[PDB]
Amino acid sequence: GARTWRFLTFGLALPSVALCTLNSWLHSGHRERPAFIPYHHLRIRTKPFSWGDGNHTFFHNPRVNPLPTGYE
Amino acid sequence: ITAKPAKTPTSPKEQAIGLSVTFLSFLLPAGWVLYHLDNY
Amino acid sequence: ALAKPQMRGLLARRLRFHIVGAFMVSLGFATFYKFAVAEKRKKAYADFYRNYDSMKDFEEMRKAGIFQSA
Amino acid sequence: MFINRWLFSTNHKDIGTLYLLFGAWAGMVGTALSLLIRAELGQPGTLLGDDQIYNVVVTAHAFVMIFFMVMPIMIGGFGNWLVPLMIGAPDMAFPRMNNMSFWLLPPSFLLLLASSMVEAGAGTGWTVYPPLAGNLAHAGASVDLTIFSLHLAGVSSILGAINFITTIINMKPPAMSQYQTPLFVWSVMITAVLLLLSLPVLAAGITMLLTDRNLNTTFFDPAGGGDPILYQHLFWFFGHPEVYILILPGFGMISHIVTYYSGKKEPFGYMGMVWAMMSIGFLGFIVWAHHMFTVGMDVDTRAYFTSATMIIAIPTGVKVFSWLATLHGGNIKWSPAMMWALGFIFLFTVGGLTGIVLANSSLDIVLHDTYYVVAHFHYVLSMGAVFAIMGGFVHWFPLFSGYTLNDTWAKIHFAIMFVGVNMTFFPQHFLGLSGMPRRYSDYPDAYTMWNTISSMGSFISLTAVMLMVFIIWEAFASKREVLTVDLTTTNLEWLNGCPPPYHTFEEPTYVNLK
Amino acid sequence: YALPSYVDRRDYPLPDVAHVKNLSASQKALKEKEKASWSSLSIDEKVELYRLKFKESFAEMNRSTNEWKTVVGAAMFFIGFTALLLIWEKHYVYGPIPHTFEEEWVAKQTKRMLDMKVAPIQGFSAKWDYDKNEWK
Amino acid sequence: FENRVAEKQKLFQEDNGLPVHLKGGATDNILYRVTMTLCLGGTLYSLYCLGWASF
Amino acid sequence: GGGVPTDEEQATGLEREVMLAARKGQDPYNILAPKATSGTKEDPNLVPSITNKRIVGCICEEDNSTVIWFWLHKGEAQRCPSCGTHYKLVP
Amino acid sequence: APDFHDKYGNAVLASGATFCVAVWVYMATQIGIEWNPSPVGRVTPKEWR
Amino acid sequence: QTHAYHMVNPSPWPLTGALSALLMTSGLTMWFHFNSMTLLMIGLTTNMLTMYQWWRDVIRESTFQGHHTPAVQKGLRYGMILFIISEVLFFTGFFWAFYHSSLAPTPELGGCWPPTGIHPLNPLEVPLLNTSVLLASGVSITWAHHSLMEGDRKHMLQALFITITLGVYFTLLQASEYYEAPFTISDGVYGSTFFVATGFHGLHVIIGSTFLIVCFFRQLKFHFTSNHHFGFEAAAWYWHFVDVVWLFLYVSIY
Amino acid sequence: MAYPMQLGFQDATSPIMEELLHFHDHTLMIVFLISSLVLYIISLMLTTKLTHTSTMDAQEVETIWTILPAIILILIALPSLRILYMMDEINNPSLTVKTMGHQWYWSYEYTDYEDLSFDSYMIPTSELKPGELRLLEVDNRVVLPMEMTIRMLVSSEDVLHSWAVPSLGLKTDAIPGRLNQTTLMSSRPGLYYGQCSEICGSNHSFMPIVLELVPLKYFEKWSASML
Amino acid sequence: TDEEFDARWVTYFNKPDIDAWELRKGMNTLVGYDLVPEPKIIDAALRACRRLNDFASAVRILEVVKDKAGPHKEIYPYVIQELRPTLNELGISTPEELGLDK
Amino acid sequence: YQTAPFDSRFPNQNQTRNCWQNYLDFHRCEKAMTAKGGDVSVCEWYRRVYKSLCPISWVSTWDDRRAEGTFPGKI
Amino acid sequence: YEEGPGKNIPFSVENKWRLLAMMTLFFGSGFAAPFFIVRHQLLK
Ligand code: HEA
Ligand SMILES: CCCCCC/C=C\CCCCCCCCCC(=O)O[C@H](COC(=O)CCCCCCCCCCCCCCC)COP(=O)(O)OC[C@@H](O)CO
Ligand SMILES: CCCCCCCCCCOCCO[C@H]1O[C@H](CO)[C@@H](O)[C@H](O)[C@@H]1O
Ligand SMILES: CCCCCCCCCCOCCO[C@H]1O[C@H](CO)[C@@H](O)[C@H](O)[C@@H]1O
Ligand code: CUA
Ligand SMILES: [Cu+2]
Ligand code: NA
Ligand SMILES: [Zn+2]
Repeated sequence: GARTWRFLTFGLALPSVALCTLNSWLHSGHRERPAFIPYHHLRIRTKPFSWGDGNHTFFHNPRVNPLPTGYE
Repeated sequence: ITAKPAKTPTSPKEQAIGLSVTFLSFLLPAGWVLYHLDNY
Repeated sequence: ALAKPQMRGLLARRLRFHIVGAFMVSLGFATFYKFAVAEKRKKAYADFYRNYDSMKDFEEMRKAGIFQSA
Repeated sequence: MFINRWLFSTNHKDIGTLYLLFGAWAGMVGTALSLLIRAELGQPGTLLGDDQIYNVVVTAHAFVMIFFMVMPIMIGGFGNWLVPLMIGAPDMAFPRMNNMSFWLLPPSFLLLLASSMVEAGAGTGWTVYPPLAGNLAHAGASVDLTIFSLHLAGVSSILGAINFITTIINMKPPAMSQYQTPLFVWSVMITAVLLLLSLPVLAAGITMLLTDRNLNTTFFDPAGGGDPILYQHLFWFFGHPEVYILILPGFGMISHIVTYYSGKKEPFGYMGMVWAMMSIGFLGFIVWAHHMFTVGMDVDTRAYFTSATMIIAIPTGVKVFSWLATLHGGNIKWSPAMMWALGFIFLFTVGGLTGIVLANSSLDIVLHDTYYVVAHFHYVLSMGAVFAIMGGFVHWFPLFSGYTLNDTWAKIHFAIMFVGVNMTFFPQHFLGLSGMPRRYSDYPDAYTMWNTISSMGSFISLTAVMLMVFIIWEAFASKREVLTVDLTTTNLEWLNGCPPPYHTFEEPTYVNLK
Repeated sequence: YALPSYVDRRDYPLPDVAHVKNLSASQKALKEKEKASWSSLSIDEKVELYRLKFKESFAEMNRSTNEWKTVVGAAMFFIGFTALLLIWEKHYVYGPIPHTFEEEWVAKQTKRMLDMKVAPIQGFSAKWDYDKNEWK
Repeated sequence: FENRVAEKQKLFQEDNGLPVHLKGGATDNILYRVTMTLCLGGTLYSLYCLGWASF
Repeated sequence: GGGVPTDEEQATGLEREVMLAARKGQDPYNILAPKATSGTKEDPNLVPSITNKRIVGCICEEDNSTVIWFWLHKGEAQRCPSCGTHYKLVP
Repeated sequence: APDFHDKYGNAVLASGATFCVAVWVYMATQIGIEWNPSPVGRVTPKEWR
Repeated sequence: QTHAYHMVNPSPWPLTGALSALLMTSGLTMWFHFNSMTLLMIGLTTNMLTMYQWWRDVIRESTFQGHHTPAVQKGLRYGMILFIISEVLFFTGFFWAFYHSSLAPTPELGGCWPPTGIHPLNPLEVPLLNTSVLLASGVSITWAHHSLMEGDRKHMLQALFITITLGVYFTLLQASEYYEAPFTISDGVYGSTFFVATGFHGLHVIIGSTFLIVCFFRQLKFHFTSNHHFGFEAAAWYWHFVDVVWLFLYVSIY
Repeated sequence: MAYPMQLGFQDATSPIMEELLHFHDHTLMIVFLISSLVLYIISLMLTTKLTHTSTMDAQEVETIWTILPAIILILIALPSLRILYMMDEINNPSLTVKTMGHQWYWSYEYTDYEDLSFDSYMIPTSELKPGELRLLEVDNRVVLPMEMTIRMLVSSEDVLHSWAVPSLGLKTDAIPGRLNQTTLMSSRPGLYYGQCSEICGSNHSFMPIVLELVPLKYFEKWSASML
Repeated sequence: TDEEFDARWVTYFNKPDIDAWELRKGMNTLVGYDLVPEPKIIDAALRACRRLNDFASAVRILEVVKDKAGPHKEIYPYVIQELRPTLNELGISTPEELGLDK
Repeated sequence: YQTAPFDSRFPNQNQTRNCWQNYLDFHRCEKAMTAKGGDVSVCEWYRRVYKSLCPISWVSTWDDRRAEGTFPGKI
Repeated sequence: YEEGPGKNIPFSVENKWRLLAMMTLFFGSGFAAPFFIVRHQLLK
């Protein structure tokens, strides 16, 4: 019944999510910016994006996403 | 299938008109275009 | 007095005979193709190549001017 | 009242009617495109002076005939009109959603027409393979408009498939099992299953093409580690089931037509006809790569696909032999619809058998991308589907309209079309065997005679289409109202009169469970 | 449309209702007479009984017709009309074909095709006699 | 919150001939008009953009 | 705790009609297949209707795939044209 | 009572057949269609080099 | 009528829906090629309006007018299952794309998977949290279902709130993971298959969360009975579908 | 090449195309077997005043109607698969040549020893020499040694093309980023023509392939002179 | 057997109070079979027509015997010969005798 | 050396990986031989095989990328 | 709603000449559209 699933929700499910949350929001910080190498299979531009200046991905993050010519 | 007589019989003359108008509705616009391809 | 003819199973009887006929004709028609087309083809290839001389064939094509390379 | 009835419909008959009208209109567009293809090829040299346009025309021909003529006529038109009647249901399960399946098609068609109006159109083939259909070789809006057209048609048919499956499983009389529904009802259910599974895979592939074109993905671009061949698998995973979707409802209508005009109360071997359609539906998902025997596939894969593809002849042969066995012992009525059905049986068989020729991957090396393939599918698909459509249309016109056609004029129409389609397409086998590529605007001079004849045949079929329009006018012009229809005891769709009232089976049928 | 109705069908010889539903004076008298010996009915009365029950006889319903002539002939006229469209197409739509179809080009091209031995096993050069320098 | 389902049942079953999409009353008609007007006017605009892009 | 209405409390319109009729072992909206009688002249299948005719389908023998359809009219019992079993309309 | 086909059948058949053959033959032969038939047994080869 | 099926009142929503599709698609085209979002915004707006009124009308027809007889309800069951099946096959295509690329990495990639220069996300970091989040939400919605069937208003609302909160948590987490990722959609086929597959999945989480929210508000307004609540069952089926797709993505694409 | 009014295949140039000719004959005979059986049976069904409209027993035909077609398919599939695997059996070629598709012409590379390569364009109709073939001739032909197993590798630098030579039984798609192999062996000298067989845009009709097959010594002479 | 099928059908038509529905159902069913019914079935059918005071259906029954024979032109003459005593005794004229074959 | 022999690792119509592997092997072989004062000339076999099989533009692009430091293969 | 022959259709068949005009506009617009597209494109 409902009591079983409530038990599972408060005993197993939400505690699991709390532990994963603690572990992610402790083992976050920010890590090393990968070195840039202008590999031809990455940073593909066959047509300009339909937003911004055309050269920035939609969730572009200056910290870790280089442009075809390198980090900003 | 059986049917009642036509409520509004279509005589041979009327069919020839129907048929002619039908055929010209396909043939005149397309022919206009094909005849004038060079022009385009 | 007229004698009693067969009255039952006339459609079935026509089918039993004509199905055999159908298979005979269709096999005949297909075997005609094999004879007139496939066997003629086999023969025409074997005869063409039996004493075919590729160099001689080449020299004639050369003499006629067909090649860029010779 | 007009808007309420024809724009806001929730009525399976009126929706059926809408689909038939749209499908007939689309067929005029598709025939015009076909005539343009055949006029370009009717003599050696260039007519259009523009092969990009030729390619645009070929591509649109195909999409129009497939997505806007055959599918809406067979599933939207005959499906909506007949299925509910044939199981005594008061309408479809989702009669409002049914209306959106209809109304998605004019805008879909508008997107396609837009694609050819902007830039230089989508000259890609109906296959829309990258990289030709990508953003360097087809820069601009045309291909995107084509993709969107297909999304909308896709959604239309997916929702339609949901509606038909639900209706057919859930809305029969409670005593009627699924094996007591007519074959056309089966054929529609099976087609619906195939649409439900196959169109989302197409939607995935064309969405990937969209993102490669506009969001800098590289699913199909080697530079990114992508592969043009992936697009081909996803397209043909849909595309094979699609060719069965195009013929299955025609199989259904053919069973009904052959049965009726043979004077029989039932088709021969009902269970085998059901088994055969289910078998074809299933096998239709495991054969797609016979569309790819020249792309450089592994030998065991070519062997598998050759073998699996040929297996489809078995259940298909069961249907052909069962139609003949329905004819067997019949009081044969040589009505115009019976002529369409007999023509179907013969022309479909010829196209089926050239399919078996192509299934052989070794020979397909030499026939692929030639006119032999074009001949194959114009027999099985073009003529087969079209003959079934014509058959069904003649046969059921009196039910849908309440008026009779002129049977002699309908027979004349059949005869002209039969000459036309054979003259157009039979010589294309020779063109193919002898090496003439498909998708060509002109050809080496050797191929002139067969192209000339083929183009001449195209005009005969034009004449038949023009006559068909006249024949429908004459029926509506003369108004011969239906009186008696025979064999209603095994053709439920007729039993409510011609035309049936807006609402049928308000009171459902009474059927005992003994 | 929901009522039992009449058909002439050779595998349904006795249909659900009679051909003539409402009977005149004498027709009812005739039905009464039918209840006594049929030897006492005339030939004309037996036919009249027949025609109250049935519309067409077997021979009538099975008759052959001339419809095939109208269908074949009309189809042929339409096919002929098509050729008028094609003449109109050839005159007013098509321009000239390429120069490679000129008789002299074809003659040279044919020689060159024989010189390269195009289709020498069956198809083309096979049909040319190279010894006698003529077609076989 | 309280259960007012009975009131909505009486409203939507009122024998007034209205189709379900207008039966809530005046604000149904408004939302319907805004919807249809955007749809049709948007469709006009899309045909305008087509004409523009066609040249 | 409670707070969730029951069908008995809140089901309305046709859903409610069907629920209440099923309680009483009646099927006014034809959800169930009617059970055959012997189907003779003396024990005809009784076919309810709200008008003066209704379509019958007769499955003459179990596992026939063909169903035989016909209009049943108010008045004398009629027979399936295939198997002869009898049916009588009760409007 | 004679029908459409009893009255007009042979005329339709005869003149339709006649029209069809005449117009097609004329199209095939009188308006400059190049059918490009086989040269076999028809064309005399000619020096090309 | 003496059958149990639903003859639906003539409706404008199919037409507005179909026109909304025309406007979204021509809108996207205008956006991609002609640099303008107006048409697209109009289409999105008309689509939302159509969806709202259409589903509003379904609630009117069922809760308020009583048209969902068991036969009608049984039909909707089939319709939702079939709809889910079509969505599964849609996703199948993206899984096929992923395996195609990854099992036969081309020379441009370095002939290896992951490609040279790609630093994949670590599946035991936020993606494990995402996994716990959706699994837990499958547990909470099952509690909500059982509370409903048992007649328990409060606990249904608690369970359903928790479920929704979890779907929203997944969505915020995935948005942050998108922002933080050192590779982009433009980073070849690695980016393409990753972002498009997870992206569609994220779209489906948003859709299913929205559906659960509608159920939440209908439950607040007492629409559901302890025996008749198909809109809730459908939202739960869709949500389990969303969970299962994530699980496949988690195992496969990470 | 093809010739006017031709009905079937171009004459075989390679053993593999000869196989395909024989297998096509074998399969078309079966096509004709089947189609003639159906036409005969249809007209049989349609030509009798005798009737039987009551229910017919369908189970009696179950076996022949599936077994005999199954046997006919086997009779197609056996030689089909033998040829498939024979074609595939180990190629030990003496020479490798590459061709790259372009919009709209083919390039060729012979790089076993020297770095030989060139482009091959269709001769425009206005530039054909007398008796030369419209839309078939090219400026630079693919010169190859006769009577030798040749590996042809095929790719593209832009869109899909497909490299076909009917008379040698060849058709291999030209896919950018992929190197597809086929093997080619000519029994005879001569000129053998093909045409691009994947729709590649506005000039798909106009980028043919011409093989020129000659003795090894003339191939080596030409090779050296094309450096 | 053939014999058992025949005797069921004879017995069917012989029902003294056979009604009109039953006569039509009998004949319409019978002509669906691959067979021209035996004289003694037709005999029994004709006499039902008599009991039912239905002369026209007696004539139609003879037409359908002819029809079912197809191109086998010896079966009708023969069945007529075998029916003559019944035809004479009941005053049933043939289709040919009525001009109903033209 | 005439041409590249049949290689059972690459038995299929798709020969992409055969070209790739032999280009990689040429450069790996030269590295391993030059590191250890071995005979570099031994690597010539791989150069002959890749030169036979690889399209010139593939060889050229890969060479450009090695010079650029953007060649994605491991050497 | 109207019921019966000529009444279950969104077009009128009251007058056969006005029907003829409507059918001709209908089918002829569909048939003509490609030829005008081709014209359109060549004129670019
Ligand atoms: C109605 C549509 C339809 C149908 C039903 C089919 C049916 C089949 N088709 Fe076809 N085909 C297409 C439409 C369809 N085709 C289209 C549109 C294309 C190409 C699209 C493109 O490239 O644009 C295509 C392409 C296509 C190809 C690819 C060719 C190439 O591009 O190189 C192949 C290859 O195997 C194929 C085979 C088959 C087979 C084996 C059947 C089988 O199902 C046929 C089975 C039927 C019979 C065999 C006849 C009846 C049977 C008997 C009388 C029994 C006895 C027979 C035997 C024992 C043999 N078809
Ligand atoms: C940030 C911006 C967010 C925007 C995202 C917007 C996108 C989508 C919206 C989400 C979906 C909302 C669905 C609401 C449906 C409400 C109506 C409903 O639930 O209707 C129910 C029937 O179910 C039914 O129709 C079942 C109807 C099922 C609908 C299926 C919904 C899924 C469709 C999603 C579309 C997918 C798009 C795919 C893209 C690839 C009514 O029956 P009951 O519930 O039994 O009630 C009756 C009882 O009261 C009697 O006692
Ligand atoms: C069928 C319907 C599909 C709907 C797709 C809707 C897509 C909505 C796109 C909106 O994107 C706008 C651009 O936003 C991008 O660029 C902006 C700068 O120009 C940034 O500020 C944003 O953060 C984002 O990177
Ligand atoms: C479940 C899958 C996840 C999808 C969640 C989508 C909802 C999040 C939308 C917000 O996204 C915007 C990205 O915006 C970030 O980067 C953009 C580009 O540099 C900037 O313009 C913005 O200012 C912001 O810094
Ligand atoms: Cu290159 Cu087609
Ligand atoms: Cu296929
Ligand atoms: Na041309
Ligand atoms: Zn019965």
